[PDB]
Amino acid sequence: MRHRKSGRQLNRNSSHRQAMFRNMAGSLVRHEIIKTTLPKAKELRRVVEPLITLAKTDSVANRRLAFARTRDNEIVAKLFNELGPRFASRAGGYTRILKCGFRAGDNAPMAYIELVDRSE
Amino acid sequence: MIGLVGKKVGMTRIFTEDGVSIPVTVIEVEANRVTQVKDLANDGYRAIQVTTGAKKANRVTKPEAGHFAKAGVEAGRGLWEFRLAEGEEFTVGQSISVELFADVKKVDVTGTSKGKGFAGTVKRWNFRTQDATHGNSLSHRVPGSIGQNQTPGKVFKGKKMAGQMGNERVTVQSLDVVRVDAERNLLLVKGAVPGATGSDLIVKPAVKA
Amino acid sequence: MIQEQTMLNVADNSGARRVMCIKVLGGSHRRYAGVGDIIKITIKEAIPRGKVKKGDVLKAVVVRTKKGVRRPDGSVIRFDGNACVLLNNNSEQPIGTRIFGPVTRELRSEKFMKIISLAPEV
Amino acid sequence: SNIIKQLEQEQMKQDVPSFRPGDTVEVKVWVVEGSKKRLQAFEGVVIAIRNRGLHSAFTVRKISNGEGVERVFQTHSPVVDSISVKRRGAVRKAKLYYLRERTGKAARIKERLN
Amino acid sequence: AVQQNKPTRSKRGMRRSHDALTAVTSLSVDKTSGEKHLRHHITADGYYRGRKVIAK
RNA sequence: CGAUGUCGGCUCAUCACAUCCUGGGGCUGAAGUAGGUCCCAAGGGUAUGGCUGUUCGCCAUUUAAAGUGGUACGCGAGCUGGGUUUAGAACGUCGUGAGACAGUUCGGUCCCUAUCUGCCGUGGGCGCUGGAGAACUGAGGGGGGCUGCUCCUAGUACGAGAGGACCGGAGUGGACGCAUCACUGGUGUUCGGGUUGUCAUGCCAAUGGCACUGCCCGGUAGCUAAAUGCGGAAGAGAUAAGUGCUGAAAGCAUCUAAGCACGAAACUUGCCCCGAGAUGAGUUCUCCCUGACCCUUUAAGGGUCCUGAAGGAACGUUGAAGACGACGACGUUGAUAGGCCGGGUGUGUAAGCGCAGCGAUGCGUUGAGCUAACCGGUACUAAUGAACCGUGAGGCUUAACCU
RNA sequence: AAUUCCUUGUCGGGUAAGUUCCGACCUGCACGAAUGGCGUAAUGAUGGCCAGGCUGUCUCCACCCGAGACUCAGUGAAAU
RNA sequence: ACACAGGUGGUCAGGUAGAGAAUACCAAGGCGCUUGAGAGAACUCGGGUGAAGGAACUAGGCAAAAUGGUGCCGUAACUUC
RNA sequence: AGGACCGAACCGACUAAUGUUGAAAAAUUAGCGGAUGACUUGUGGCUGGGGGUGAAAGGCCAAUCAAACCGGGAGAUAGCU
Ligand SMILES: [Mg+2]
Ligand SMILES: [Mg+2]
Ligand SMILES: [Mg+2]
Ligand SMILES: [Mg+2]
Ligand SMILES: [Mg+2]
Ligand SMILES: [Mg+2]
Ligand SMILES: [Mg+2]
Ligand SMILES: [Mg+2]
Ligand SMILES: [Mg+2]
Ligand SMILES: [Mg+2]
Ligand SMILES: [Mg+2]
Ligand SMILES: [Mg+2]
Ligand SMILES: [Mg+2]
Ligand SMILES: [Mg+2]
Ligand SMILES: [Mg+2]
Ligand SMILES: [Mg+2]
Ligand SMILES: [Mg+2]
Ligand SMILES: [Mg+2]
Ligand SMILES: [Mg+2]
Ligand SMILES: [Mg+2]
Ligand SMILES: [Mg+2]
Ligand SMILES: [Mg+2]
Ligand SMILES: [Mg+2]
Ligand SMILES: [Mg+2]
Ligand SMILES: [Mg+2]
Ligand SMILES: [Mg+2]
Ligand SMILES: [Mg+2]
Ligand SMILES: [Mg+2]
Ligand SMILES: [Mg+2]
Ligand SMILES: [Mg+2]
Ligand SMILES: [Mg+2]
Ligand SMILES: [Mg+2]
Ligand SMILES: [Mg+2]
Ligand SMILES: [Mg+2]
Ligand SMILES: [Mg+2]
Ligand SMILES: [Mg+2]
Ligand SMILES: [Mg+2]
Ligand SMILES: [Mg+2]
Ligand SMILES: [Mg+2]
Ligand SMILES: [Mg+2]
Ligand SMILES: [Mg+2]
Ligand SMILES: [Mg+2]
Ligand SMILES: [Mg+2]
Ligand SMILES: [Mg+2]
Ligand SMILES: [Mg+2]
Ligand SMILES: [Mg+2]
Ligand SMILES: [Mg+2]
Ligand SMILES: [Mg+2]
Ligand SMILES: [Mg+2]
Ligand SMILES: [Mg+2]
Ligand SMILES: [Mg+2]
Ligand SMILES: [Mg+2]
Ligand SMILES: [Mg+2]
Ligand SMILES: [Mg+2]
Ligand SMILES: [Mg+2]
Ligand SMILES: [Mg+2]
Ligand SMILES: [Mg+2]
Ligand SMILES: [Mg+2]
Ligand SMILES: [Mg+2]
Ligand SMILES: [Mg+2]
Ligand SMILES: [Mg+2]
Repeated sequence: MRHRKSGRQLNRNSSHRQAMFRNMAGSLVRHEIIKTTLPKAKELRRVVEPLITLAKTDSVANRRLAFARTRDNEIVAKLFNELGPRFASRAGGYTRILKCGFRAGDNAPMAYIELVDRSE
Repeated sequence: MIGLVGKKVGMTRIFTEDGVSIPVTVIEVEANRVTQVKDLANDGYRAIQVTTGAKKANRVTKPEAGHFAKAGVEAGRGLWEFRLAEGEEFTVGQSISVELFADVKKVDVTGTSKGKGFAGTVKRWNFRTQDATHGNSLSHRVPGSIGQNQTPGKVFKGKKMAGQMGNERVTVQSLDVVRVDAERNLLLVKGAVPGATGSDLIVKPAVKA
Repeated sequence: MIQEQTMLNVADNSGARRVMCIKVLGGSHRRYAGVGDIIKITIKEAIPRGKVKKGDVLKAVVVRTKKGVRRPDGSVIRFDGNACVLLNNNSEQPIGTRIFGPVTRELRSEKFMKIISLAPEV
Repeated sequence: SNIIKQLEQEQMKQDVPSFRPGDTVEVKVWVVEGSKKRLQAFEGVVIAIRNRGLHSAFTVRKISNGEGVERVFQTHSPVVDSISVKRRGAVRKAKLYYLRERTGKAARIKERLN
Repeated sequence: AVQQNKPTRSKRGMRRSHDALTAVTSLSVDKTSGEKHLRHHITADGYYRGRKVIAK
């Protein structure tokens, strides 16, 4: 029925979405912009925004939870140092979805997900 | 009398000092205002047109905005009708709150049920599932036979098959009203009313009982 | 939810140790039996010197269910183990003398005062 | 939900002692025969606490003279009169449903003593 | 699951009458560049709403 | 016979009335209760099991009753394959034999993506004639219609006694249907925790992956039944069988011929639902549009420039809506969704450190930390301004009031 | 009885209820002694039958996780 | 018949746990299988879990469920011992 | 010691489901039987159509068997369609 049920499935395993979103989150905390389809972009926003919110206060325990999920010292290094103090005053959404054309191979409605860090 | 238009706002329990719990549904009935009255002199029947709620200044369209302008009332989120009981004519612009149910003991509720999509035959019509073993290949929850043979030669008009379940207007009647929270603009009914928590309800006094 | 083929326990000194409900009495096509509903049982296990033996088709009345009984506030009372008290078909009186294993207050219906008088608790 | 939370807070009884699962509670309940309103006790171990506003309910288990008896208690119901805890337990679960198999000596738990 | 007679070339074309495509019927003209692009999509140049959001 | 798969079971049924029950009556060798029998009646309901391949039947225990048949002895392009008529084997019997037996026994691949009709749902186009946005009327269809027990009446009527009412009323259940998660529970591979093996993050300490979610214990939202509410009806109209009144034909008599009144779960409504494609295309309310030139077989004509409203659509954020369309809310004059903050709820005392002990580990910090869909707020991110479609007072004849 | 048509023979046991099953009575349609007769420890992806355990086989299904089905893009059949 | 879930003899065959070449997680090395992207209906297939009852299912406990390891204690009728 | 026992390789194929215009002109998934022998298997030979071989089913003899396949009698014959 799906009534009030959230979280997209993306035709994949629960063990696949766990690791796909783990790596796709790590690419955005390594390049700040990535191109992907909408149903992945609408979901990447759901796992990075709570990740940045977690990285808002530096701690020993927070950097464990930041490493438990996302399993990367480097992404954790870019957080708490770069992306931690950068979005300290912005309260809420730390990313932005920008739609674009379609994939020529399979007609997927692509979109640009990016951190709000274009202006330097 | 006629009935009011409210909005289903969840359900709770109301404890009696005897000790019996009462499953009570809270019905938010705001100030129902009357936009138009109808008489046999122009409409052939005797009924009123109510409205409740508050739309936005950009959403109430021009044909709608002129309709609320003739009464001189605010623009609600919908319009409904209520057939009059021969001696209860109201005026255009009159606001009925909840007080008509100050003496009513049993009400009937009317609202659109929850939508369930394209439901199966065992779910929509309570057909029994076949044996899911012993030999049953590829047919566990199917309907099985749907008609006889050459003599009828066709499926009869009105066969219970798979289709759209729910998302239709139903009327669960003879519900006892528990407490008329007049100053909070509520209505407490014993039981369960159709509709999701937020979909409107046409509550009206019991015609059957 | 006591129904046909349900293996019960005996809650009094009548002679049986384990009985099996063969048909839930009452209404036609009745599926499950409840709190103090009458059922027809058969005796599957017995003591040697009892008033009854294996294979007696006598009635009973449920007393303790593993499903429970819901008091009118929603407070269910959930026993652990199905049990019953044997009856005397034509006259419906309890054939057992001392009923052990606490009963529920829903039995107080003018036909089971003899059971709620001989019960230890509740 | 300001409508619901208003109707929910007005009927909950504001004197419930905060207990935990594992505590051996002693519950007094208003049992009536219709005419004679009488208070009786119910001594047992708190099996689960399902605390949710007015609809909060907890269950306790008494191993009676026959077998184990469990009953849930509508916490804010008028039939529940007193829920004075006797002693306090120390367990590492929110719900002790595993005791439904443990009988006798195997179904005893420790005490906090803090 | 097999046809008894054959359908006509009439019945075929009647069935495809719903399979006709729909045009977009409107192109949004951008503020800055003035290119014609889809609504809520970036330009082929890579601008959106007035800003170089593709950085290419 | 260039193919109609022969039994029974499962499932889903539908019709007939020669009716098993409930309902309305006559007669009774009908006191009462309970029955016998016939007439009217098909609205609804019309067993679970042991043995058998069985339908059937017998048996056990219930029920208000566990109806009789048609529909390829309904239903294999829906499912079983036990029986029966494939190839193997054996026993009894028959025959010299190969083999044979409405004799028997053990084992034996059951195919098909649905063009059309039909049926269950759901949209597009055009019509409805000036267009658009809403609320209804209602033709005509469908769903629903079952019923026990106990008490009061009264343990009165009736009856030697034992027993033991109709009618009327109230309450409580069984089966079935509708609706709903507040409770009682189930699921809950998106939340928490425990733990085995092993690999990895350089190691210890902590974590992640994989092994059916690794295996388990609990659990939010949603869904859901075993859970919780509700429903059948009352009443009205016209009738069946039947009961009658008055009453001639036939001085009487008679329910009928004129005339009139009673009379069932069947019929028509009353209850709920779909419903103006009801082409007989309805009614009411409101809103919007009242600009100029040419040709002309000069006609409800064709074309251009100037203007294109109300509204719709499109795209977008999505929804307790949903297969896809559609439907509902919102589109910054913003709460539609995500995030965030607080709360609730769930799991149970995180990490690190300190201390006690050789140690596993415990205690304190701390009922902490982590908390998914839930509740109330807040524009931080995304719903961009425009554009597209749709037009410019709405034919003829006739009549009624005005001019 | 892998044999008994009549037949679910009749009695007893198992069961609330047993056309199958187990033990017997002989009225053996139509058992019978190497086309072997009667028993037999063990063994059997053997036949029949019963009890315990155990469970969604079922009472009666409910939910969830994936692969198709559904929508869009590419390619593109078949019996008939 | 194909870039087909099939068939094809012999040899080498590590680490941890384990009785083992079982099985599980890894090394070396080799691959993600030549259609994908969304939605999250009925229904179908591969599976998970389940209140009370527990074969009431059915031709039949078919299929599932379940038991399951190493030591030690202990183990009947019958028997060719 | 054993045509011994449990159990992989290997061989075999009892049950169920899927499949049955399939991935396959008899396979796959989850369980099963044997698994030191009357075993299995690689390589090369030998037995041939009224014949071969057969722990015997009238099974097998190149996806064909109560008498293979190919060519030739032969345009057999057909009171049948
Ligand atoms: Mg949501
Ligand atoms: Mg796909
Ligand atoms: Mg069934
Ligand atoms: Mg088969
Ligand atoms: Mg098959
Ligand atoms: Mg199947
Ligand atoms: Mg098409
Ligand atoms: Mg033909
Ligand atoms: Mg046949
Ligand atoms: Mg009727
Ligand atoms: Mg049966
Ligand atoms: Mg029968
Ligand atoms: Mg049996
Ligand atoms: Mg043969
Ligand atoms: Mg349409
Ligand atoms: Mg009708
Ligand atoms: Mg009555
Ligand atoms: Mg729960
Ligand atoms: Mg779980
Ligand atoms: Mg290492
Ligand atoms: Mg370590
Ligand atoms: Mg783990
Ligand atoms: Mg009536
Ligand atoms: Mg009349
Ligand atoms: Mg008459
Ligand atoms: Mg009729
Ligand atoms: Mg309507
Ligand atoms: Mg406009
Ligand atoms: Mg839309
Ligand atoms: Mg605001
Ligand atoms: Mg929000
Ligand atoms: Mg809490
Ligand atoms: Mg601690
Ligand atoms: Mg941890
Ligand atoms: Mg929070
Ligand atoms: Mg016999
Ligand atoms: Mg016998
Ligand atoms: Mg012989
Ligand atoms: Mg001889
Ligand atoms: Mg022999
Ligand atoms: Mg013998
Ligand atoms: Mg053998
Ligand atoms: Mg058994
Ligand atoms: Mg396509
Ligand atoms: Mg390939
Ligand atoms: Mg291959
Ligand atoms: Mg090794
Ligand atoms: Mg080792
Ligand atoms: Mg291996
Ligand atoms: Mg590698
Ligand atoms: Mg699915
Ligand atoms: Mg399971
Ligand atoms: Mg059991
Ligand atoms: Mg098995
Ligand atoms: Mg298994
Ligand atoms: Mg072989
Ligand atoms: Mg295999
Ligand atoms: Mg094996
Ligand atoms: Mg060879
Ligand atoms: Mg020829
Ligand atoms: Mg010749």
